[PDB]
Amino acid sequence: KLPTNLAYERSIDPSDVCFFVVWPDDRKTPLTYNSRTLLGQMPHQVDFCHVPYGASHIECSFSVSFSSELRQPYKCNSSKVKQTLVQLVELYETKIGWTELATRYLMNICNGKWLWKNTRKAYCWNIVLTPWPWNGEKVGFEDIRTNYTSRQDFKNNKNWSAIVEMIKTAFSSTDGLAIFEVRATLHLPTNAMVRPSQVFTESRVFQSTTIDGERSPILGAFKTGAAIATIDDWYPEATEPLRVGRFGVHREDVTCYRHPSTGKDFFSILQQAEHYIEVLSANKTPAQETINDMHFLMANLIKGGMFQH
Amino acid sequence: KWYYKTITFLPELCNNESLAAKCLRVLHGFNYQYETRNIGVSFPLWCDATVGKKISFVSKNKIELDLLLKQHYFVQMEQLQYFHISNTVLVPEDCTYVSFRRCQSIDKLTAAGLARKIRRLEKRALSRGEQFDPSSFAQKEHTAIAHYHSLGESSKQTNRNFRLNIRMLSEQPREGNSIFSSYGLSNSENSFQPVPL
RNA sequence: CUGAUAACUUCACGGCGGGCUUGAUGUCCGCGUCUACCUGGUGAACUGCCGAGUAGGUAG
Repeated sequence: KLPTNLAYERSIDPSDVCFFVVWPDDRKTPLTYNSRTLLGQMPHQVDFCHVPYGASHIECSFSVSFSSELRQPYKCNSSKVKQTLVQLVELYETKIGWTELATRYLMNICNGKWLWKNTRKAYCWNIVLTPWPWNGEKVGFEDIRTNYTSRQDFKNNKNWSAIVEMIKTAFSSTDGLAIFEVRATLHLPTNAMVRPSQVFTESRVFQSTTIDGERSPILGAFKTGAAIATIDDWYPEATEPLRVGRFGVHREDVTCYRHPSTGKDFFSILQQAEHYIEVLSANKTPAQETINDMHFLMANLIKGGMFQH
Repeated sequence: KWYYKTITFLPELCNNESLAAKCLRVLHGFNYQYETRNIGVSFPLWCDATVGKKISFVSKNKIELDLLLKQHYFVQMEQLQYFHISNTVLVPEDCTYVSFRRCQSIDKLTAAGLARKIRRLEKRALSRGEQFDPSSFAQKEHTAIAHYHSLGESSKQTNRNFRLNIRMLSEQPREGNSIFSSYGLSNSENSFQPVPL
């Protein structure tokens, strides 16, 4: 249990988001911000980033790609734990299939969870996916405030079973891969503000990249992947989802759920995996503390990270 | 040939700008009787923070002062020891003649400011020419703004909420018999008066 | 209640002359640093007029 070496590599890996501004003359230009340098009499930046006057809409773009790196550890000291883990993932996909996790990630891509506080004060936003490998025209999700609200409402779309099935083949098939390109249109009001990411300094300086000479804000690479992994709704007496860490950390209200006293963190669950291959070789599985722990373990191997001593 | 006094703020538990601003609010409460525009506000301390522990209003000829200092505001306030209106002392002539102007460029640096400015700029395209696309008036992408202090007041009959700004130039003592516009600063620009320390 | 008490060592003074360390010299062969990662503006500096004016003056 917990050798010197154990490490997994991540399955989902997204990229930076890029913001552009569309004009009524039918073009698009990058979005720029400004600092103001606060001087004394005879230093800290303050950055502001607002939508320019007379525009039409904001277009955001990024690209996410799902892979199969969860089926075998990147490192392992002992040929005793790897056998357990590969048949753990094999019994999980035999008994209780990949559709819950796949739908629960694709919902967070399709509604704009990665538009962190940018859809407050917004009229309509429209998300378009371009998947790969694929044959057909693009997969559109239109006006997510008043047309897409729940899991039953997404399933009444034309192109949903194919998207969740290619995510299932990516998580299942060894040497398998799916790639989605995402771009989303935001119709913000006149002179609405924009909230990108902020650099770590110990005020309010933005994260930026250069797009063809103009600097632009991005809203993160690691931030935008912490919004596709807000799926943790299985902790004891649950009410509200979480980023899938190992110690159930809710960010703003400082405290951590899933403390190791409760035994519902990753290590207390992981060290009882011979019980999970015990129960999943039977003929009935309870959905209250056995399915809700296999979901947490499989969502926490997809994240990756080194499980050492 | 006239004089200053210090309304001192001493409760030793107070924020200074938010008392000084409503002192200037009740200064604007005065001078609706008719436009007797003869008052300077004259904040005698000015650090790189903290608008001073004092305020020092000026009058002209010793009696208009106590029409201003009975401004329906300290009469129900000064039962106890919180402020101190200083008692009408002819000026010691060892001070410095400094300025107080509302500069209207702290207020028009914001993105709302050039939004208003560009929407005015073809509000009055009525000298009819070829209309521009507004896709090129990109803002000042790096700006070094100097020191300023802000006072939080509001509009005189409407619910419009601006602020007002103060700087501390030093300039040219002798000029005229010192009228201004309404509430107390020296951005009149017909007679831009220094009112001393 | 001190092997007790007391106890001005000092003046002068030229170490100099001379001196070729050199000859020769292959350090090289091999080499995977890798896995994981939300810094946040609670709401928050408005609405106008003149200026041919991203510059400049105003009223509240």
